[PDB]
Amino acid sequence: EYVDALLGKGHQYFGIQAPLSATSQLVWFPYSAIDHLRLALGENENNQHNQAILGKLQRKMDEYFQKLKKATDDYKKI
Amino acid sequence: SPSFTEDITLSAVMLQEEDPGEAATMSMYPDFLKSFLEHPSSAVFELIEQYEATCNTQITLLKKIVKRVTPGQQKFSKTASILWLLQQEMVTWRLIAALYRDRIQSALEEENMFEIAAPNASEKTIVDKLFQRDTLVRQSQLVVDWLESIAKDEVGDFSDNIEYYAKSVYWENTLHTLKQRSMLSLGSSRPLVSELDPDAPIRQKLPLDDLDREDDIRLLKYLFTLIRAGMTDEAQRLCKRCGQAWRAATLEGWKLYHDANINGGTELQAVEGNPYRCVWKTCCWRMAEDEQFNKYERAIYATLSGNLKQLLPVCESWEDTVWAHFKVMVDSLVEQEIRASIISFNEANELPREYLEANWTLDSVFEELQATDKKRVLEENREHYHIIQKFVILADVDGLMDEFSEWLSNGKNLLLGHLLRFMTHLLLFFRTLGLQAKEEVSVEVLKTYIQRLIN
Amino acid sequence: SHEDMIHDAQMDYYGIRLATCSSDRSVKIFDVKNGGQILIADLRGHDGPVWQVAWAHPMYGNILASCSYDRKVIIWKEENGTWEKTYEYTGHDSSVNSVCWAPHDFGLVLACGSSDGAISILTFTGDGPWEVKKISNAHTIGCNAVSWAPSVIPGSLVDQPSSQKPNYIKRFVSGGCDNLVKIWREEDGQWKEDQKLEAHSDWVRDVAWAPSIGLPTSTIASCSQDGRVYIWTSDDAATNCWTPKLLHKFNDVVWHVSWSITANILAVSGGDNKVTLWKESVDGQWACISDVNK
Amino acid sequence: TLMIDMGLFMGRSFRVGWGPNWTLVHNGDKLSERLNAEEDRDMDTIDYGFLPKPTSAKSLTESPFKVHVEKLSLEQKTKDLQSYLLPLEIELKNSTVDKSGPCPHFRPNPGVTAIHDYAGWVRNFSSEAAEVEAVVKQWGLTWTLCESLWGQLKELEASLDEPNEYVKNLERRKAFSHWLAQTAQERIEEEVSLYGPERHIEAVFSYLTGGRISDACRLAQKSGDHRLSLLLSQMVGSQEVRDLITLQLVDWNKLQVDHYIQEERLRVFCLLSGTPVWRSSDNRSINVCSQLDWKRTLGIHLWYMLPPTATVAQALHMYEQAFQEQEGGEPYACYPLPPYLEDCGFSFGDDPSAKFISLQRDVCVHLLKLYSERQYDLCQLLDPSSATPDPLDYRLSWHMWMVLQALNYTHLSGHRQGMLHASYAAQLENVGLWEWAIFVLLHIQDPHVREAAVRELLNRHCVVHDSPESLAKENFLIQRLCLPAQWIHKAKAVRSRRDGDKHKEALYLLKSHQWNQCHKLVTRHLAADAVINENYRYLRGFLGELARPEHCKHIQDWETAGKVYLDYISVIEMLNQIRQDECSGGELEKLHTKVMSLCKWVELIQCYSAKGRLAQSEMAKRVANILRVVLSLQQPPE
Amino acid sequence: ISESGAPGRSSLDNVEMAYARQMYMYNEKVVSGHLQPSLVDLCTEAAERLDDKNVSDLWVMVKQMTDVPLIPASDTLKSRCSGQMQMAFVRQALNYLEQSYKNYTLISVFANLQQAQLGGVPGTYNLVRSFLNIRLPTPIPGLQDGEIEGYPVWALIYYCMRCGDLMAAQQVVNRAQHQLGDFKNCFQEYIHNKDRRLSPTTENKLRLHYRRAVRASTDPYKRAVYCIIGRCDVSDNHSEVADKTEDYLWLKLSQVCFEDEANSSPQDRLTLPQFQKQLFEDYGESHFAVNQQPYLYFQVLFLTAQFEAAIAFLFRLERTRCHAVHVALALFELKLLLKSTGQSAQLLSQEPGEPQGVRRLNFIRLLMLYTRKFEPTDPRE
Repeated sequence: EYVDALLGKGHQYFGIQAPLSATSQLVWFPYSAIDHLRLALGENENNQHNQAILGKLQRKMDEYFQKLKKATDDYKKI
Repeated sequence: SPSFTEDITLSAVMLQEEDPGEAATMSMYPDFLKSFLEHPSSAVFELIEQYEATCNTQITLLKKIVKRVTPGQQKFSKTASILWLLQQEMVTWRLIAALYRDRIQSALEEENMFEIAAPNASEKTIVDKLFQRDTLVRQSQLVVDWLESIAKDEVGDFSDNIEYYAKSVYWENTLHTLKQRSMLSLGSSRPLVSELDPDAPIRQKLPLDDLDREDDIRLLKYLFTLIRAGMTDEAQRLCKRCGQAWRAATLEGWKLYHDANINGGTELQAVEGNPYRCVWKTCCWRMAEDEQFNKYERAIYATLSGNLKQLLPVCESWEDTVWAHFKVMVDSLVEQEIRASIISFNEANELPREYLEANWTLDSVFEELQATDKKRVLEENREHYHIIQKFVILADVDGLMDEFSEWLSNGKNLLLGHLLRFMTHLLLFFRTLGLQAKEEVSVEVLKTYIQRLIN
Repeated sequence: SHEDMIHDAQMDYYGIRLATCSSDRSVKIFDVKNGGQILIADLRGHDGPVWQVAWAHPMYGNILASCSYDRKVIIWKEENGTWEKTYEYTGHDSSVNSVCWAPHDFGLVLACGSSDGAISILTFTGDGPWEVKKISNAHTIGCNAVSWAPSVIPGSLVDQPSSQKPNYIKRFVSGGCDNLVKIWREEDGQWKEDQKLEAHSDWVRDVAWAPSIGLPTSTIASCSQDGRVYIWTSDDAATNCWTPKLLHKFNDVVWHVSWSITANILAVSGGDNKVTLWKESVDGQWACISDVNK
Repeated sequence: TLMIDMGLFMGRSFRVGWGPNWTLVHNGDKLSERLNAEEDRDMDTIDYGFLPKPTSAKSLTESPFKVHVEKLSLEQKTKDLQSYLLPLEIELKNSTVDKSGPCPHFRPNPGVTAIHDYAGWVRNFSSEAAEVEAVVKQWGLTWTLCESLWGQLKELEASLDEPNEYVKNLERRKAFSHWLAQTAQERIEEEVSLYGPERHIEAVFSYLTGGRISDACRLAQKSGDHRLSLLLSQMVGSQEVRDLITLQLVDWNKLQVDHYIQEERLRVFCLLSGTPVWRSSDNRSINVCSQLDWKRTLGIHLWYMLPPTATVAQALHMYEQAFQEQEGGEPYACYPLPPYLEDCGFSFGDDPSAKFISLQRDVCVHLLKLYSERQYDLCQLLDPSSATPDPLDYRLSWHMWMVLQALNYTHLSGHRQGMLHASYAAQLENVGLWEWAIFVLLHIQDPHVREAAVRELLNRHCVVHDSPESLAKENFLIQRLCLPAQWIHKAKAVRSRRDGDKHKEALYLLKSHQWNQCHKLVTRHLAADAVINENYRYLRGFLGELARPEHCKHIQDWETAGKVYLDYISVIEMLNQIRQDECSGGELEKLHTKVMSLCKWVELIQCYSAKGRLAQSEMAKRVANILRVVLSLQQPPE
Repeated sequence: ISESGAPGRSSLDNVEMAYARQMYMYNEKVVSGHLQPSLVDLCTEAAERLDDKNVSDLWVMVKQMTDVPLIPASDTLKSRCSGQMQMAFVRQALNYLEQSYKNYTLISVFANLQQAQLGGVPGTYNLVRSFLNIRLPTPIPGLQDGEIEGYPVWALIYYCMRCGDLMAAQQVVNRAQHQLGDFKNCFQEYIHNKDRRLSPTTENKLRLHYRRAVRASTDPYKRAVYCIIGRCDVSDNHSEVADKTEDYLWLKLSQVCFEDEANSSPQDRLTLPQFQKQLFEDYGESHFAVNQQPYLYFQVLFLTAQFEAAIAFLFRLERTRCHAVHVALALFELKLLLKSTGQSAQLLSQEPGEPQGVRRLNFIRLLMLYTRKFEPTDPRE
């Protein structure tokens, strides 16, 4: 839900205000939380729902990386 | 002479280290002696005029020689030090001439007579009447005007330097942001302002634009540098050129009417001022009490009020410090002698009993100056020129001769040829005027002078 | 405790208090006695991960400053062993990064370095209010780090070892992500253009000035994002000549470069899990003596 | 533990840095320095730290984090304390320990008469100590070489009779020969203990390089008689079989002869004469020793190579042309390596062009060159190792450098002296010394910078919890050395203010005697504390100490703050004196005068807090009581 | 000030000590009789061995500039009277300025490393492209025709011209087949002709086209390239006045020639005294903020044939009079510096008819002050 809201705009309902208005749009949040989440998901891999969640998270991360690259290009075009 | 001009023009670009300071010091003595033998002690005014002319000439020469190259070497450093010492010697000579003129003017009216004491309208008449009752406030305001003239002369060609960058339009960014907000509902996502007046943000307690604040700070710096010199014409000129005449319109409330009109044919001169100077200085005292703005407005409010507690860190230089002290003490004395003798029901300046039952004199100034706990003032009160100025102002003899004896015991590690010449000329002028010193110090001065001459 | 990652961990000038600023939403300061540790202070008032920290001298006032990922500058003062509120600022273009006070030779002027496009310098005068100096149009992308520079270094002015007191004015350097390095000097009563240089086209991490206590040579070791390092040396009078020379380059992500308290050992930390501790030898060159694991 | 590959991520995960008292705060463990399993984890200082880090057991889905604070302190010093103190304690008395202007500047004194004393001390220590390491022997031989170079060469001996120039040169040559023999006798003894009566020519190959007295006994036992060995042991003129073999080796090098098999059974001539080395591209191996020990190599070179008419400079030039590659082919000799323990250099027979890359140069050659002329390059020379395998401990090196600077032979390069003084101060503060670091730092010229440095050093060392040893050290610093006491007083005042001892901090501040700080401190705390705790004696003492006219004329607000307390104390004292002496109108008049003069500044003296209000109420009631008393006393009872 | 002679044995500078030792070795070789190599190489190797780097690189540059195949003159008067050696030295100074710009580009590449916005790639053309991508990778407004791999062709050509890589310029021209107009042959001819021979009619047509159209575009690099090609005016400034006078001096030297070549006409050439006055007044000390970097001022003074001015500037600095005397004695060994009498006048003297920069050095006064500022020094020096 957090990734979906960040990709859309629904951050006010969660508490995050305006994003970091920087020149180069890149990843600024600590990746330690995402790494710990991935480790906790990979700890128990006995069912198919964990693999499905991992695949959905990978697809969402790829889409977010593409959108971030597009935003960085649009910002550098200025 | 075009030789000096071409020499300095070549030296400003050449890559050599030539110090004509020795030649200037060797050539200034015959010209000084010629001026002395041409103008004796009788025509003291013309003598000091020619002296100031020649001194400004050699000061310009030395300052051009100094500025013709970067003063990094020891030779040019000592040349700049000699130039500063020459400026100080000339300002001390100006102070000595002013004090001599004041003493000559007071010698013809040392004795006075009192018979009229009934007050009238307009406190300017009472001030003019009390001016002849005591010479302390007289020399106080004389030193004040002398410091104002010093600041005016030190400002220089700033009025012409301003024209190289004087603006004309203001509040451009604020007007653009307001237009954007009014035409597109965006462009003001911040504590915006309501009106385009200089008092609107300071009244709403919400500022805007740091660049506008910096420009206003620079304009206030310019206004302070123009007012400190004792100028108003150039101040209102810059105000009309830029657009910030509110400061000049506000700095016109502590005046007083000039009640002298007796008919209709006489011009109307009793239109400047207001009788509410009491409440004006009371509001200024409250402002100095709750001061939380910039240093320049804090200092101007301190000078307009007279709170020593906040004036102690406000005083930037020794001249400003002594000016503020003199103004505070003369204002306290005048207001006390006016109120306690007529009416005292509303204290215009919040002065407690410890300040109301205390007659300030002249030695207290030097007392607090020596008691200054600041390290800068403590070091400045122990050099040479500062103590010379203090002794010249105080007209002492015991401490002066004691310090001269200590200087002679130390040796020639502070005085120079020009210093000894100036001291000999000052001693000769004092002996021609009145009183004298001691035979021992006199013959010591003479032998040191002739030794420097033969050297 | 500190279960999460730990950023910076500084110690008091005497060796009693230990201020460790981490992202665990807790700043714990213990004690140093008999080789043990006892919790004595628990401060917490930030909104994000706390980053850098800087101490001060007790002769000028026990004041601490902490920066976090929230565009907020937090300042505490020590009284009777308890730290309370002092100055709390909030609101910037980006989060604050670097924070440090000027050396004891100048005063207690704090420097705020962040990728905001401008420079906001805080000056502590008197015993109450402070002053703010704003410098705009100085960084296209923004600042990164600010390293102070004392005036007691004989390498900058050749007049110190001659019974002459040098000037005590503010001087430092800056190397933001605007592909330009710059020097700042408090001249003409404010701040303006002093000396700029172009030696990169990306990001620059941090810098380190040499606080030499007896070495008449002023050096600055930089560190960028792509393992780039520049050693600017100076040993002239009045005006210095910064030489953009190179030493031991890298290809990873070099982060911090820190000089010793007396300009003796350089510590470089990046992505190699090795902190090369360099040192000036007696032959006027560099030599590494000890290492450590990360 | 995180170890997967990443793409792009800003921020950071672990930060290291430095800290005061010369400390390092770093992430991770210390595997690059320590290897044993006995390693202190989560340490905040050296020797036992233990920081609470419960995240060690919580892993798998979490990465551990640990930070260690340490201080650089390598090796271990146990009995080396006296061995490092004796030369330092001798140099402290040898050099000047007086002030020079405002900042204490120490001047170096030329002391060439201490080299022989240091050598004798090293010899005595090695005699009465069986645990002598190789570093002590290296220091002893270097001191002996320095004494033979610049030290006393036994001049002006036997009444007023001095040798000539040639006699002095011969004495220097024989002293260098004795030094080489003393340095090579260890290796000769080891070789003798290894082998003796066994091989023939294979042993003579090294016996010729040896040949002394203890080895000459075995030489005679292996040959036949001892009369020939006793004559061959002596040098300078005495040459029989030595000269006979030299006559053959002279022609051997002149001819074009090479080697066959076993280069230690038929090449017996290769040891003595040795013409200038000249090689083409074949297999040549002659000159001295032929790949042995450089000490005995140079010994034989000085003994039986060049004639005694040659000088040390000529011998050095010949050895350079020997082991240099500029001879015309490929060298095959050995280079004198700097001896830190037992030949601790880099390779043998290398020209300076191939040595300047990283190979350390000799120390004896550098000393001889410095004795010759100081016009040679010294910026890249002078190895930092002080005859030790570790670069630490700059004792004899600093001694020699100070001696050279006092004798005026170095060059204008203050950076080297600065870094050496900094390293020495670091080592001394690590081992636990203060005055020694102080007096080795006071040598350089530095006003305010070094003043603040020594101020910080005194504040960090001397505190309020000092021991009798620290008190004796401070007394010695004040007496036998030159050091202002105001800096120590200010440091003690700062330490007391950082603690809380009110009386101690007040005494230290009053001893330092400042202006604004002292005035505000006294007027804010001292009068109130004295009134509360009845500290009348301390109050009167402080008032008498501060009632000087200079302080009152320099500081402000004093005549309005402390003058009230001064007048009150004087009034109380005079009232007590009057009550003790019954009637005293002459004192009662001044009492009433001062009382009615003080009865006016009640408007100036105000409050500030609850303690201020209490003090004001006390002062008001006391003033009222004294006013009633003087009003009752003013009326005549007649 | 300088390294004066200390009374007896004391402490001197390592640079002066090494120089005195090398002079002693030179005198020993002279007494021996064998032909000596050159003291310049010995001084260069001594500066490289010493820890000093700035003065070492300065002396390396001086040696590489003096190692040009020029005839050794006798005095400064003869050097300034001869005309062929003057233009030869000017051409050599232009070539060395191009080489110095190439070395600065190489240093910038080494500082930028490889993995930093397309780092430096081996090869001259690749290095120029990497420098262009580091400086300005974005397309500059004012583009004509196409581009080479999305890079500004005009900026690439300007960088190649400033670096002096004629082979890289030829490679760029060969790569820009359809990405440019019909001036590829003119570019190739201008690169292949050292004397700049690309038809006078074509040169006049290009000059007319530049004066007509190319006079207000938003591409400063393209404007400067077209101006250099068409040979118009004497100085064309766009955006180089920003503490980087090297490009401006290079453009001025490329647009101004003493001898009349192809497309040579009035209002297209200047004189050496003009540049001397421009560098002495407008670009002098305490004028263009050049006192913080005296090395660049000394370099441009030595390049613009102002030996006396460079010597005076090096003497005016602190702790540099020793190096000034050293380069003076080096020039004396190389047979330069015109002798002049006088013991009380200044060091920089001139006669009516002499331009600024090239003055008559008072060797007598120099020796007098050198002997007066000395004490009973060591016998070696």
